[PDB]
Amino acid sequence: MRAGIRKALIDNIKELKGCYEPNVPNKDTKKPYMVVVQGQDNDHGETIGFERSIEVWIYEGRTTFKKLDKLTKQVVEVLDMNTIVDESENE
Amino acid sequence: MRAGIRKALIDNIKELKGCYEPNVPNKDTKKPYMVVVQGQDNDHGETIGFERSIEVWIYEGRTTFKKLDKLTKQVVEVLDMNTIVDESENE
Amino acid sequence: INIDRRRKDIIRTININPTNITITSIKKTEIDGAFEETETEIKCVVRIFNEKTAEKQISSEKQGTFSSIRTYGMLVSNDVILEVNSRDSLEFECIYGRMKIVNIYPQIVKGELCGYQCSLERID
Amino acid sequence: INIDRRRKDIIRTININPTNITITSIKKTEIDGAFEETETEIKCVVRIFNEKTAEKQISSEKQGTFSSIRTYGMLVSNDVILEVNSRDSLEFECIYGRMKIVNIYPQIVKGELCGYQCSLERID
Amino acid sequence: INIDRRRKDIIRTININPTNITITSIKKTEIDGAFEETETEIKCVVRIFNEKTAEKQISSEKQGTFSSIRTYGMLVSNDVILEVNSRDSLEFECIYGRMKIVNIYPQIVKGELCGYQCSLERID
Amino acid sequence: INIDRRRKDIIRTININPTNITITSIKKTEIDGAFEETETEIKCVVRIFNEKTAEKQISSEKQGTFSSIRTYGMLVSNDVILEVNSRDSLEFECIYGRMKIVNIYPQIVKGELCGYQCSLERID
Amino acid sequence: INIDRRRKDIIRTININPTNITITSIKKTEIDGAFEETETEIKCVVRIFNEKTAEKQISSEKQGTFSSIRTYGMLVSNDVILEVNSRDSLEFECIYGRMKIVNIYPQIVKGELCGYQCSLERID
Amino acid sequence: INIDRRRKDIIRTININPTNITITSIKKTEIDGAFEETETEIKCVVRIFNEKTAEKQISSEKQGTFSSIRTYGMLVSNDVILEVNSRDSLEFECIYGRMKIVNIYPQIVKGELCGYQCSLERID
Repeated sequence: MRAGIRKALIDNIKELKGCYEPNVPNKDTKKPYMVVVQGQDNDHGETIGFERSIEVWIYEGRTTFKKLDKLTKQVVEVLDMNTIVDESENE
Repeated sequence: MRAGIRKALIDNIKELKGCYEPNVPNKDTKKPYMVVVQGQDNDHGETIGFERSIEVWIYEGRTTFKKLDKLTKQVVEVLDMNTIVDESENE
Repeated sequence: INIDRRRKDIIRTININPTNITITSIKKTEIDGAFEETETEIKCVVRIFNEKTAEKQISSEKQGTFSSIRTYGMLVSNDVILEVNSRDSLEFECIYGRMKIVNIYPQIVKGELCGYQCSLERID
Repeated sequence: INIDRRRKDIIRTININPTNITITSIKKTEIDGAFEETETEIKCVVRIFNEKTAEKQISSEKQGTFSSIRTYGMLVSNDVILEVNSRDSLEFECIYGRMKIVNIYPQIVKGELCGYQCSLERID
Repeated sequence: INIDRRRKDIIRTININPTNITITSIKKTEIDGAFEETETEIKCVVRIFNEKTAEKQISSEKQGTFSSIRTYGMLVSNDVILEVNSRDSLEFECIYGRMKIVNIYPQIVKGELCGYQCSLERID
Repeated sequence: INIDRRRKDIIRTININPTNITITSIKKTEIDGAFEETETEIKCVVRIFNEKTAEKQISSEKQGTFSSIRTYGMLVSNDVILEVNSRDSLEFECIYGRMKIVNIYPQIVKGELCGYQCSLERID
Repeated sequence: INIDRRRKDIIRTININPTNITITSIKKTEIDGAFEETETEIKCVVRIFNEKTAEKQISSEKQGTFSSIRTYGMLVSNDVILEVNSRDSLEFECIYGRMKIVNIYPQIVKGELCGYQCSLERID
Repeated sequence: INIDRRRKDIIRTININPTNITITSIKKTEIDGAFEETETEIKCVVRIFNEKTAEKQISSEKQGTFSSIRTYGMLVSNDVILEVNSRDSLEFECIYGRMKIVNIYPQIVKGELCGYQCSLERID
């Protein structure tokens, strides 16, 4: 699911410079960049089944937090309840 | 929402010297100054929707706590339930 | 060692490379279980020198950010009595960042003061 | 010590093994309780030397990974006024990883600047 | 080394730069599983000197604030028997913050006491 | 110092006690926000020497166990350009546990490379 | 070095400033998965000296309070075999607080014992 | 330096104060994702010496108690090949507590082994 979320974030956001994995980006990576971190998978009952938790950690150049708030609203708009296709898994 | 709260605190309080973001103010910043820190956004049910938590950290020159208590009462008076307009977001 | 020897040496060493310094003292006074601060400004001739090869610490947090280094010392004559405690502070505006007097070493000969060896913290 | 002696020594030592360096300065300016960064680029002649036998730290985490070492010093003349603070930074691209000026030691004689002793951090 | 040599050296060294000191001793005595403190005051001739290039610690908390430094030593003759334990303390009022005797080094020659090398802590 | 002097000294010192070494370099390349590792193998003549009196650390955990020591240095000529970063590694197979190049010190004279002083970590 | 040289030197050095000491040894013996302690008392001639410039630690807690310092060494002849382990202890009553033998260094020449260099901890 | 010089020096130094030592090696072998330990016993002539002024650590817990110190080094000839890793251990029982070989420094001249400098840990 990393590939799908990364592709969606890159395609639908243009302020973004890159969407990496947890410990990938070097100190010279160009901000703002995002990091997709997968969490637990927990059995949340019969109706939901196993529920994965995924975090999207946005980063910014320490200019001001308003830019990061705008980026956060953009990410929420992109990923919230929109069906995403992971081309690697084809799922 | 940082801009709206900062503007309200600066406008409606005169003892205040400045209202900054978390790690901004240098050591030579003139006290008293406030810092606006945003917290979680949690889904608190259908009726409330997502509920953001915001903190306003007052600072003072270590003269006495009575000045800080007065400033705290002023901040509570300014921000408690009064509609504030964020000019940057226009929301 | 004689007092005049120490006095001559301190005055000479300060005079090799003196700088006029505007010490500002904020002394906290206990009033009703709280502090009332009285600010005074005092000037002295001073020489500043390196004493410790120390790394610059940084202390960023939600209160704010500041970086301080402990390298510089200080050496001042007997002209003014100094004191630094928890309740008393001394700073001065060196153009290369704020300087703060951390600790005072009073050079005494036979129970008579002659000058303060001193340490600093350059706050940026 | 006379100012000309210090100037000659600094210039000679830099000229034994100089390197042309492109310092880039990012100065944070407080605007509406946040920082607006103005980037300027300044060039100086510089000699780089080892000062401390230190070990390379690594700081891998979910934000990213980078390793830095504090071994390299630096020595530059009076040609440009440098400054480093919490809100001010200076970096330059040595071909073996980007360097970063951590702390500045301004060599001063009789209240007159003559050159900066300096310390670096080679950010890999 | 002869006892007279050590005695002469200690007395001479104290007499180069002596200071009259009013040691106050608070000795805790176990009474019903608690301490009953008996306060006594004793005077001695003493020379104070730097021994360690230490850094002033600060310990502010809701109980209160105090800063202490470990730099100063002490050197006193045989005239009075001293002792410092967990249950026993020794302090005195130097002008620049009251001192406190941390640890005692008794200089002994052939099982005979001749003077205490001693260490201090200047509590501001 | 002239470049030829440094070159002769480095080559001589390596030739007093050289060892042929098979450096293996794994360079991480950013591809789709992840690393694609390209493995290359390069050979050089090298002298290995003690530099630090360190102690062998051990890092046993549920991932596994390995013990590493920081004592050994390294000294290699100009024949091959080296580089170690967070994303780049260099190792080689010494008989007594695998060595790993932690940090590189490039010896430069007048902006010209002549040899790498280097540090190792003997991973057992 | 010959054994007689070492023996003469140890005996001389102890005899410059000897102190008669009453070592008390508590040896823990494993009995039914617990310790049964047998207390024996042995006497030796000993010279005590400073070895480390250390600072007095304090360990106050709800169990009790005690302060200890590691400054004092010790030097004893071959007359009695010593041993200190986790299960074996050695203490003695110096006038200025209890002494405790932390670690033993057996001075051996050609596989033959001649005397123990030793370290102490003055438990106040 | 010639190999014969190093060999003569090592053998002489060991022969000034040699001790016959019964090294026991427990080598862990990976079998079905677990360790199968094969115990071998090998003897060598050895000289033991102090290298570091360290303090005896103690590690008491519900598993048990043991105290170890890192002071002793070791120096052994070329007669037997040694190796210590995470999966490989070497121990021997000096009468004053069990000794354990922590780290091995192989003294090599021109890619040829001549003797192991070594460090120990006296486990009480």
